[PDB]
Amino acid sequence: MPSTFFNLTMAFSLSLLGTLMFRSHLMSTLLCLEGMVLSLFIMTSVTSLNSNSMSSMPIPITILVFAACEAAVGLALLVKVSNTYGTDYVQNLNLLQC
Amino acid sequence: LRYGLLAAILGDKTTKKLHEYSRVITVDGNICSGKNKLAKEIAQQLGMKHYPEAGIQYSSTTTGDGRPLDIEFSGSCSLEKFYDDPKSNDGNSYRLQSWLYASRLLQYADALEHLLSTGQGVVLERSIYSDFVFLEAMYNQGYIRKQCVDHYNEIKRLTLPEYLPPHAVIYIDVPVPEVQSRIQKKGDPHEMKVTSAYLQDIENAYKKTFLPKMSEMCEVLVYDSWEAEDPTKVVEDIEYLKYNKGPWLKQDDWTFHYLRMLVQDKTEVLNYTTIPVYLPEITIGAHQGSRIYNSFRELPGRKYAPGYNAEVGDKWIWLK
Amino acid sequence: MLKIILPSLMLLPLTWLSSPKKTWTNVTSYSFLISLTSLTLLWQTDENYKNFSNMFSSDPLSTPLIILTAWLLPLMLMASQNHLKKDNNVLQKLYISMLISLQILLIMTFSATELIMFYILFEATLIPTLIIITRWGNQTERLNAGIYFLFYTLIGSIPLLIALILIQNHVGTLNLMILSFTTHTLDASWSNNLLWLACMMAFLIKMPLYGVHLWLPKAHVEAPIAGSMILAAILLKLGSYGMIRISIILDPLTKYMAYPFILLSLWGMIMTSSICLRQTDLKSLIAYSSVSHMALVIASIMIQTPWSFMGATMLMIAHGLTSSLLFCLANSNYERIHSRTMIMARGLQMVFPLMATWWLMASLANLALPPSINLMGELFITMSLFSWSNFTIILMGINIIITGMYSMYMIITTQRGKLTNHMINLQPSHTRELTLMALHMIPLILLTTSPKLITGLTM
Amino acid sequence: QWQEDPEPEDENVYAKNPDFHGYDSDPVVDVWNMRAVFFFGFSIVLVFGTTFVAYVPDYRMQEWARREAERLVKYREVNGLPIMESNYFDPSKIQLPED
Amino acid sequence: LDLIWLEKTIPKSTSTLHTNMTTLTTNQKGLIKLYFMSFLINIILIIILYSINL
Amino acid sequence: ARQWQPDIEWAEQFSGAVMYPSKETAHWKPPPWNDVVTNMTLNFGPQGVLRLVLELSG
Amino acid sequence: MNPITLAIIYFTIFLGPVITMSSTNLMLMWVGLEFSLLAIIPMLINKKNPRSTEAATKYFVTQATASMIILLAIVLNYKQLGTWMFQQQTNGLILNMTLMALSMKLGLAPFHFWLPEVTQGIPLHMGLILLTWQKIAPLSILIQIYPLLNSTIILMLAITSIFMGAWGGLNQTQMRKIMAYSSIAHMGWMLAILPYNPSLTLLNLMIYIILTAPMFMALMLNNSMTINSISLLWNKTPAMLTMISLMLLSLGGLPPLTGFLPKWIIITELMKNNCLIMATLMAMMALLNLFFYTRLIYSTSLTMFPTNNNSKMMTHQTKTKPNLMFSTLAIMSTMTLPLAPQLIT
Amino acid sequence: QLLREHWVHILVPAGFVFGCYLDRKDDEKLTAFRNKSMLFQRELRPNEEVTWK
Amino acid sequence: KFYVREPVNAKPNWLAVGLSVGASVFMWIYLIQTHNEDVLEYKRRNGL
Ligand SMILES: CCCCCCCCCCCCCCCCCC(=O)OC[C@H](COP(=O)([O-])OCC[N+](C)(C)C)OC(=O)CCCCCCCCCCCCCCCCC
Ligand SMILES: CCCCCCCCCCCCCCCCCC(=O)OC[C@H](COP(=O)(O)OCCN)OC(=O)CCCCCCCCCCCCCCCCC
Ligand SMILES: CCCCCCCCCCCCCCCCCC(=O)OC[C@H](COP(=O)(O)OCCN)OC(=O)CCCCCCCCCCCCCCCCC
Ligand SMILES: Nc1nc2c(ncn2[C@H]2C[C@H](O)[C@@H](COP(=O)(O)OP(=O)(O)OP(=O)(O)O)O2)c(=O)[nH]1
Ligand SMILES: [Mg+2]
Repeated sequence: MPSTFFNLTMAFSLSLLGTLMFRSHLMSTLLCLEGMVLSLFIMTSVTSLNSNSMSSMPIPITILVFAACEAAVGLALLVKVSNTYGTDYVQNLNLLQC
Repeated sequence: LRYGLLAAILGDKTTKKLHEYSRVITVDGNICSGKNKLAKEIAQQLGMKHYPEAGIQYSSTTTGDGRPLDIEFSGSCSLEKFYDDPKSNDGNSYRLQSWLYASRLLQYADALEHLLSTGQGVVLERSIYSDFVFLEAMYNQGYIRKQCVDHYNEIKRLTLPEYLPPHAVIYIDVPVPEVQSRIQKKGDPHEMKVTSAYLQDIENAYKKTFLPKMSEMCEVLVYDSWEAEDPTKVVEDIEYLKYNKGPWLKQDDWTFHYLRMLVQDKTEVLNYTTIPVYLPEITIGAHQGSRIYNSFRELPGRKYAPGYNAEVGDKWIWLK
Repeated sequence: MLKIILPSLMLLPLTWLSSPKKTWTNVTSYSFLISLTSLTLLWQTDENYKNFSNMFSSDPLSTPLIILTAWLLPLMLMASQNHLKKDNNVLQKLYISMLISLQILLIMTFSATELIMFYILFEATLIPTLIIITRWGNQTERLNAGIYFLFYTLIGSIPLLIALILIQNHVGTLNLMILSFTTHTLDASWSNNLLWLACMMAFLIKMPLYGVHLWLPKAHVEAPIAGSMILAAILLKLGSYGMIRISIILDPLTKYMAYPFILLSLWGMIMTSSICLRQTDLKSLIAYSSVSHMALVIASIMIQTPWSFMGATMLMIAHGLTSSLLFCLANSNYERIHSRTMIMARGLQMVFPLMATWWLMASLANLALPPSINLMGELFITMSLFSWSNFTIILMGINIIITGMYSMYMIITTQRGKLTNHMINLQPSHTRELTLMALHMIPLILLTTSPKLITGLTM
Repeated sequence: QWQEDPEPEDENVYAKNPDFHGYDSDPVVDVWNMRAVFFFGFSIVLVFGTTFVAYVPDYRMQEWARREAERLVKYREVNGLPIMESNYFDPSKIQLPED
Repeated sequence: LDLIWLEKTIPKSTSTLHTNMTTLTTNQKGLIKLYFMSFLINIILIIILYSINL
Repeated sequence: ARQWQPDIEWAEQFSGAVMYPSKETAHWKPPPWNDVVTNMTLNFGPQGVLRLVLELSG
Repeated sequence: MNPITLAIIYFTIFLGPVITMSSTNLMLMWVGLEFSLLAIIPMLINKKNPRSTEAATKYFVTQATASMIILLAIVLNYKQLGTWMFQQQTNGLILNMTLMALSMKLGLAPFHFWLPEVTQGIPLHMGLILLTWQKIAPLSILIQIYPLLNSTIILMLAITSIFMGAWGGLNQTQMRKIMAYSSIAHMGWMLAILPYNPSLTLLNLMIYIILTAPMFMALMLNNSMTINSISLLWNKTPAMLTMISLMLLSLGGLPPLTGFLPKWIIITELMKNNCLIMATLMAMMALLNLFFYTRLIYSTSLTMFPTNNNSKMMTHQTKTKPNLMFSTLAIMSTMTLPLAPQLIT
Repeated sequence: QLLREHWVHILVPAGFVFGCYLDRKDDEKLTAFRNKSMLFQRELRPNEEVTWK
Repeated sequence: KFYVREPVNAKPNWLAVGLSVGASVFMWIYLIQTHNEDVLEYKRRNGL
């Protein structure tokens, strides 16, 4: 369990670093966001199952539901960007600088 | 009760109060060709509210006592001075154009508010959609400059798409020599000092630019004078006119409510007409603005909000 | 002190409720009554200090400043009556309110027993001077001048606030008399040196010290007459009062931290007197004369002799009165000719004999004519400075020589000589402005007659 | 050119009101403001206040200190005491440190 | 002194310094990619200060 | 005589969104005041002697 | 929007920070944070323009990254301590990541690069909603764990927040960007006073909110997006320039306005805790903030910028727009300084 | 009608009376050392109850 | 009849006036009663 939890935290760190280093695809950014979400789900579930915390096993269900609604909101925003610009390229999102 | 979201919740639905004759009809034409009489007869025999051409003193007549104010309060622009000398160095032409566009915008807001509140249709004379015709005519005649044209286009882009286009646009096609003959027969000595080049620019701006942009989104009703000068066939066409295009079909109750708020607050209507674009034609200095604003404030009935001016007979000021 | 603060506070509803044809009359008469009421603080029949309450007090140093402010307020209204005659009623009442706010907040500032309350009222007085200069100033440089004045003063005043809070945390109450009684010596360490600089530089900016004096000439030039009065006659002396109040808890290291500021003050009054010689603007020339006089005040306060403190006090009052009179005469000439050029109006002795007489007495008070309180201040400052070091007399002599030269150069090029006959728009005199000069000059004569009132704390 | 009011010219105020006193345009407010400034400036402030200041007694106890000085000089001269002691404080009631 | 060097020394020098700093610090290109790269640098820096502070 | 008030020049130095046009920021424009058909051309056919150029909105 | 979704969206916007403040669980404070974010996003994209879409996208990705970092910290604390609350012995790395992500949510520097851009392009009332309401919940989470945080990291974040906010507000012209960097500087002040006295943090937050509300109401009176637009306010609404000047001077912290009280008591407490250099630098950057405020005052009130010709017609029209609680918040944000012992606790 | 026209002339004297009243209130508030200063510690006269009011 | 349009504040809102006046009166009476009750409670608690 400590080795696998360390691997899960490094997976979250890699997904976070991928989120922070943008590429041309906002879809890829959202996919990195759900890489973080999935890593959070596995760490929470393994922690609850290891600690036998039956009172807190609803917490993975709540993080899944809340993050899924948040990503639905983000997908709607990406749909709006793709509609206004043809593509989802993040460098098209830059006219609020001035 | 003032109109608002609470009134919309309790029930003030525009689509509920709509009927067949709840239409926006705009009559357009050249300077002197039967435009006023036809609109009056159409409104009278259709049961519609007639809005004549918004002049310089439209805001003066619609606000306060309704008497026309002084010229320095109402735009400081003279149509007679423009006719006498259109290329004057003080920028009378573009000041007159911007003031008339603001008056037309206020008139369109008033007509839209009346239609959305009472359900009665409106018949306007030469609304905001056909004032760029005068703009382009003065630009092609050299009366104004490209900076004035750009500023007018910017204001039109700021204000125009926030409202709804008219349901019907009835146009009066008329030859320039006929317009010249009617102008000579009218007898206004300033108005005979207009050029056939300017009239042809107006007519060309109409035919080349105004009629198509009405054509793909509303119903266009070009008539001659002889097709006009009898306000029965035109009303018959209005009766047998089908409105199956434009953004009026996509409007629902809450869009009507938000549009009603926009047209019922006049400050949001005239918000973008006072953008800080400093053209020397329309820029007024601090001292002249101070004097004009102050004198408008000691004008009777204009010192405080309406209903709070004791000099005009308003009562219960202390209690409200 | 409340019996002076409250009716000055109630001047504001009188201003905003008076008729537009009675506002100036009512406010001027009642502010004259405010000055008459404020004269009761001179009832000092004992060595004890007039501690009116736990928050306000009167002092032999604070009392002349309060009386001076209460006296200048009706004079301020008189000077502001003319250039606002073509102005809106609401803005006129607003300007009167701004002046009354100056007068109220300055009385509370001088009468405060707490240094933190003194600081709050310090830049609480800074705000309406900014508003007056920025709104009712004439030229286009008033905005820049307001920026310069405000930011010199605030960059000065922030380390003063930090020093005040540190002193409060170290001692416990920051009450002026408690500090004066349980004053503790300093260890002459670097922290104490920086603390001394922090609590000194705010009042040094407000004085202004030489090198940092650049906000004063442009603010005085682009300011209106009431702003010029309030600056040159109250605010510099307010910085003076701040140093006098704060210097008690700064022993012993002020005896060597006084060194750069004394040199700066002496060489700077020489420098600014030279600028007064070669200055082409009358308001600028009077402003630089004010800088030189406050440099003398710096030298006295920093050498910290009791005779020097007295000379600083009498120079505060005398220079405030004579600088206000000089700015009034300059503003009368400015309202005549619509120009500020030093050389443009020359032969005014002919057309305006009584105003030229007022010019002459104002300049004679400026150049330290005996037996005036001006010369008493400069002579006692001279005596204390020579006691501090015998070679200061050379700089004092150069300063006095150039002072006489710029005062007589003022008189010669503004009154004497041939008249500029092209200025046909020369109205003879206003009884208002002649009364303004008389009300400026008579208290100078009375304080010359009795100089014991403005001697200050030391004697 | 932007619209702007022309530069006003200051008028000869004495042309329409030869008895102008500097305070207000019409004669009545001008003369009453002049009277108010004269009566409240010189009459009941520069004279009544001057009298009050002149008749403040014993201002910071110069007169009392003079009387006490004369009394102390008389005391110390009829009893042979020094006029001023070299030490303000009595040396017996001060505990100096041992080093 | 007054019209050249004290002006060049205290106020205009302070104004020029703050103008240069505000231009340099808000010459932002407006790209969320650059902003998130900056955020990553901030994260790395704060981890470094935590590791050296302990 | 009269108090100076800002002209068109002093009013126009306050537009440009920057206050400080440098070489790396002078190309910027101020924001607008109001802060402001692709359709299917299907070819129906070999489901086959019919061609349909069919213009679809969804 | 119809009133049904208007009520639902406003109720969830209200409910998010309420759950965050009322909740004693890290999980529930988290879920309140995304109630606030998710409910406010349609309100940003309400206007349906490319600038609003840009602001909504940047705001979403920033808050999503910060919320995932917050959940990382919560899960790591849950593993390390077996509970759902940073009690006393949670890891300093976890606490620093929590502070990192809450500072990212707040928009204080060097995580401030999105706040002026998100504030731009959205309507003024949404700028007010963001810059006032969206910060109480991250401040609530920060206040709940004050003795555990790292003073060095907080002081660095705070001083650079005031530096970048002062420099930005000095730089631009746009009203929304000016208010955003003003928010960044004020959050720097609140963050700096956070580890020593959270009561003064709450006091500064309430003072900033009651100063930000009448700014945004005054901007919404004429939709003045620009320094020039608020500069011709004398022709539009001359009865407001006095309160504009007073409230902007209060935002600058000039006495005797009540906006001097938060900076004053914060400096006093910081000097009680002996961080004199930090307090001096904070006060100098506050002077820079006051400089751009004073330039704004010069533009809008003390001078009179030239006007247009249609402003005559706009003065011909009447208005009932300004609400009743504008004056109450204005007076409470200007003339409350003698009630300082009552305002502080 | 004279009281209606010249009602503005009582505000400053009313403020003066109020300021004198507040000075009197502060004076009776600061009475913790009345007849207790060692410079002025004297036995009370039978016709008086306080040294100063 | 001066204005061409009927003003919103042409007539006083009588319901608003009555509610405001009654509210101010109610808070004044409640303030006096609570102040007297607080004085009596403080004296009873401290034995005054
Ligand atoms: C208008 C003048 C502007 C320039 C001069 C400004 C003042 C210079 C002298 C004071 C230092 C700076 C202000 C500190 C205020 C508090 C002082 C104090 O309490 O000292 C004792 C304290 C020490 O406190 P202490 O006494 O407790 O020391 C500890 C002692 N033991 C351990 C024994 C108990 O000194 C400081 O803390 C000073 C640190 C200051 C660091 C920050 C300085 C920033 C820059 C300041 C100037 C910025 C504006 C000008 C920029 C250039 C413009 C052209
Ligand atoms: C304190 C801070 C001030 C700040 C600025 C204030 C500005 C506003 C001022 C408002 C009024 C305040 C006046 C303050 C000065 C008062 C002057 C005064 O009367 O001083 C008293 C002095 C008497 O002298 P004394 O006080 O005893 O001291 C000298 C001995 N140690 O008196 C004198 O020596 C003479 C008094 C004045 C001169 C006489 C005037 C009347 C002359 C009438 C002559 C009539 C004809 C002859 C009659 C017969 C004579 C035998
Ligand atoms: C002998 C003693 C020697 C020691 C003492 C020295 C200090 C004395 C007191 C300091 C006085 C500083 C005066 C600063 C204001 C004067 C400069 C000015 O007015 O700049 C104006 C300019 C903006 O001009 P603008 O209006 O945009 O355009 C011109 C016309 N439209 O403005 C700009 O371009 C930018 C202005 C920025 C704001 C300036 C005021 C605040 C300065 C804060 C300084 C903080 C220092 C510490 C920083 C942290 C440590 C590094
Ligand atoms: N320059 C300019 N003149 C305008 C504008 N709108 C109207 N006018 C002029 C044209 C006419 O000379 C005058 C009156 O407008 P009309 O078009 O209604 O003319 P008239 O009433 O004589 O004829 P009618 O029978 O109504 O068509 O105002 C405008 O936008 N610009
Ligand atoms: Mg017509």
